[PDB]
Amino acid sequence: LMQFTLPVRLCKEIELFHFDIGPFENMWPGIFVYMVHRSCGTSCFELEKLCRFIMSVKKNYRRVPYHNWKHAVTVAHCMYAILQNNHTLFTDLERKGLLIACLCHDLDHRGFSNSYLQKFDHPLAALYSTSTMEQHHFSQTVSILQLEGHNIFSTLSSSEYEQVLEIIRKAIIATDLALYFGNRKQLEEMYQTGSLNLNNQSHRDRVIGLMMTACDLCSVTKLWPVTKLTANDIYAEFWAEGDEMKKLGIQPIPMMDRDKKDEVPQGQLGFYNAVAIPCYTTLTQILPPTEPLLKACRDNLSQWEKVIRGEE
Ligand SMILES: CN1NCC(C(=O)N2CCC2)=C1C(=O)NCCc1nc(-c2ccccc2)nn1C
Ligand SMILES: [Mg+2]
Ligand SMILES: [Zn+2]
Repeated sequence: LMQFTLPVRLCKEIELFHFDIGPFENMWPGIFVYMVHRSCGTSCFELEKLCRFIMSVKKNYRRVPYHNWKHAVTVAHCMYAILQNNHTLFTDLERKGLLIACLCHDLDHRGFSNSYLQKFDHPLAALYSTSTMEQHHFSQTVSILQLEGHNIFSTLSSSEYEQVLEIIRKAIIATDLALYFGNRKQLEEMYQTGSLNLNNQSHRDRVIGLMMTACDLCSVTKLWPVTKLTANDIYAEFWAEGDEMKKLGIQPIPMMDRDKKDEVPQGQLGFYNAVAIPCYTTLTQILPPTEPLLKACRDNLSQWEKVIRGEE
């Protein structure tokens, strides 16, 4: 009979797509449990097992500027908002799996791209030739699920358990942005030719994949000061990777070169036009109640255009 309850401002604003989880790290576990209880049920998980899983998940995120515990909870919250605005579209197992997938999707991230691991010749690049970090994040999720007292799915049948772990594997792999372009083109063609079918499992997979991209990129759907300050954390990682590329004797791409800071605003416009806007446009076509994400992304594109015009 033990609910989590949040203060009034958080209780109202957590329901909105643009919610920022705030700088009080100690409230993030409670925020997550709150979201599971409302999006899944107070019966989905044994509270003591869920609490122990969340805290081991936190321990296995590193102290990097962007790909950290705050990012994990932020991406889970965007998924909560999508699930709560599309009540009847998702199965019981999907509601269970997807918040967990989001919390776990960047486990043990080091702040480097798949490219850098391949050029450094990191051991993970030999074990997983494509989607290198994302296969590692899924591997870290299964490890934590198998620690004593951490199996939050213990009440599922053997076949349901296999199905949830397959939802999580696919959802985590889909956060490889290299895979996003092709997934979105197929979804665009399917929706427009009217072949899109939510009883087709391979179609559900693609739609859940696009949801993962949308949640993963959700800093672009926040209030402008959140968007702008999150971008600083993103580039702090990229520029450290650029420095490490120069240490291997390789000129990084400009996105990762701190000498080319001046070009960030134009790089943001390219990213909004080539990745974010098309992501939230297709998502809105498939799931109309996600429209607020697209509207917020377009507002932030317009703020980056003001930056370029020297209006800020
Ligand atoms: C907001 N965001 N969410 C996620 C995300 C992203 O890529 N993730 C991969 C791991 C996180 C971004 C983001 O900002 N990406 C950079 C966009 C960009 N900057 C530049 C650039 C900058 C300066 C000089 C020259 C080029 N080019 N481009 C294309
Ligand atoms: Mg990732
Ligand atoms: Zn991520």
